[PDB]
Amino acid sequence: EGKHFVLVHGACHGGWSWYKLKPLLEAAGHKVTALDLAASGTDLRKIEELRTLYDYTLPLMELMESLSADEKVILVGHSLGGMNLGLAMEKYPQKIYAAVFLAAFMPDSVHNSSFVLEQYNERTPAENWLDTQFLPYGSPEEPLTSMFFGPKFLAHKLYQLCSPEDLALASSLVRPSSLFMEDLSKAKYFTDERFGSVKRVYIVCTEDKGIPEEFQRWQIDNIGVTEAIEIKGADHMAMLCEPQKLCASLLEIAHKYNLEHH
Amino acid sequence: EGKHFVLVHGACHGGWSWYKLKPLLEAAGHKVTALDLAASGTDLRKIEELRTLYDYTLPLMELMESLSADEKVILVGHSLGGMNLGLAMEKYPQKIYAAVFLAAFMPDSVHNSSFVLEQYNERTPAENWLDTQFLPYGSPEEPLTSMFFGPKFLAHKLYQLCSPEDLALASSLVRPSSLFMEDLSKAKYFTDERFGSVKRVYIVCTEDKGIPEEFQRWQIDNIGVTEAIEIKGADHMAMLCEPQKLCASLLEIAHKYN
Ligand SMILES: O=C(O)c1ccccc1O
Ligand SMILES: O=C(O)c1ccccc1O
Ligand SMILES: O=C(O)c1ccccc1O
Repeated sequence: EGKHFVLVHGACHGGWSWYKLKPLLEAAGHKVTALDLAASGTDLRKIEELRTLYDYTLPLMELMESLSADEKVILVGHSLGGMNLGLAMEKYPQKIYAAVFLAAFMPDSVHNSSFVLEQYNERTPAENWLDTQFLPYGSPEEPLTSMFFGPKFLAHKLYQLCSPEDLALASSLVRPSSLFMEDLSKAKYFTDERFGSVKRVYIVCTEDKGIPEEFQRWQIDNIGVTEAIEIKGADHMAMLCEPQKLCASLLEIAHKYNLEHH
Repeated sequence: EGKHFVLVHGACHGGWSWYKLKPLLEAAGHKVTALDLAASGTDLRKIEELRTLYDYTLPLMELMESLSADEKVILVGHSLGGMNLGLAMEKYPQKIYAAVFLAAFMPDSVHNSSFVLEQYNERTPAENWLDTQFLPYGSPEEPLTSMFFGPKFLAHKLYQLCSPEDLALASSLVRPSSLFMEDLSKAKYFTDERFGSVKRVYIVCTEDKGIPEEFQRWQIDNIGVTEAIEIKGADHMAMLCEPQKLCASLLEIAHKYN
C-alpha cells in the first residue's frame, strides 16, 4: 500500500526544498527521494555545464532507469520541475503511477516542448522578475542563458507567505538555473502515446506570485489534466508554508490510485 | 552601530545551518554573514582538493583580508568551526571583538594545533561514530582521511533534540569533510601573541552528544577562556534547537566586549 514519492525541485532550488514534506510522507509509511538535479543543491556540476533540459534532468533519468522491473513511483514536480517530469514520463511512462505538478510548468504533447514556458513569458510582464539575474553563457550560434533569482524576487514573489527562516535558508542555498529555451523551443520531447499516457494531477497554489494562480489554471484548461487539486492560502513554496496540507493532498492522491487499482 | 557576526559552521555542514539564527540576529539590527567554507554548503570545491586546514578555511580568510581597515567583526565557530576561527584569530587578531566557540573544538597556543582533536579522538571509541564514513584520499607519504557523517550519527549524536524536519534538511545537505589531523599535528600555528590576544567565549551545549559537555568543560578547564557560557537543554545543534537562546547569548557578547 506504501508508495515511493520522487520529489523534483524547481529552479534555483534543490532536494533540500522538501525537508518539511519528506518527514511527513515518511511518517505516513511512504518512501521519499528528494533528488538534487544537475547543478542544484550540493551537486558539484556547474550551470555553464548544462546546455539542455536533459542534462539538467539527468539525475532524475538515472533514478528512473535504475528502477527495478517491479518498482513504480509517483513523481511530484515543483514549478520548473514539471519540465523535468515530462522527460521522465516520455521515457518511463510504465514506471509512473502518476505525475503531480505543483504550481509547475506542465508541458503538453501537442506544441513544442517550450510552449508552456513561452505562454508564461507572453503572459508575464518583465517587471515581475525584479532583481532576477539573467546572464548569457552560450555562444552566438548556440546561445544559452542562466537564471538566478535575487533576494527581492524570492522574498516578494516566491516566499511572500513564508517565514524569514525560510528566506534565510533559501538565500544560502539558491543557485543559478536555466529555462533551456533554445533546446525546448526547437523540439518536441513529449508525445501523446508516452508522455500523455501518464495520469496528470495539478496542485494549484492560490497565492502564488511567481507563477500566478491564473496561469496555473490556464495550463489546466489548456493542456488539460486528470485531476486538479488546490491548496488555498499557499504561496509558490507550498512545501514550506503549507507542508501538512501538501502532505494530505499527496496522500490522498496515492490513495485514490489504490482504489481504482489496488 | 550594529555588529558584524561571522558565523562559521562545523564539519559536513554549511552556512545554511544558521538559517534559524541569522534572521534573529538581523532583527536586532546586526549584520550577519553565514559563509560556506571550502567544499561546504554550495561551494563548488571538492573535499579531495583540501590538503590542509588553511585550504578549508580559505573562504573565511578571504573574508577577513577583505575587511576594511577599521572594520571589526565577531567570529562564531561551531564545533570544528572552532579550528577555522583559530587561523583567523592568528592572522587578523586586530579585526576581532571576540571569538565565540559554540560547543566547538577550541585550540590553544600552548601545544600542537591538533592537541584538542587528538584528546577527543582518544576519548571517542570507534562505535560512537556510528555510520560516519571515513575514507582516505591522499598519498601513502601524505595521507588524508575524509569524514562524512551518516544518518544515524546525525540523528542520535548531533540532532537527538532537534526536529525531524531539521534532520531531513541535514541529510539532504551534509557533505564529506575532514579533521585535517596530519596537517594540524605538525606545527603550532597558534601563538599567544596573536591568537591568544583575542578574547575567547565558550558556549557549552549541555545536551551535546557529539562533543559531550564533559569534553567541552575539559577544554575550558585546560586552555582557559575569557567567559564560559552555557545553553541548558541544547544538543549539538544549538542554532537549530535553541536559536532564540543562542541569539540572546550572542547579543550579550556583542554588548559586553566593546
Ligand atoms: O522554477 C521556479 O520556481 C520558477 C518561478 C518563477 C518563474 C519561473 C520559474 O522557473
Ligand atoms: O563538526 C562537528 O559538528 C563534529 C561533531 C562531532 C565530532 C567531530 C566534529 O567535527
Ligand atoms: O547513542 C547512540 O549511538 C544511539 C544509536 C542508535 C539509536 C539510539 C542511540 O541513542
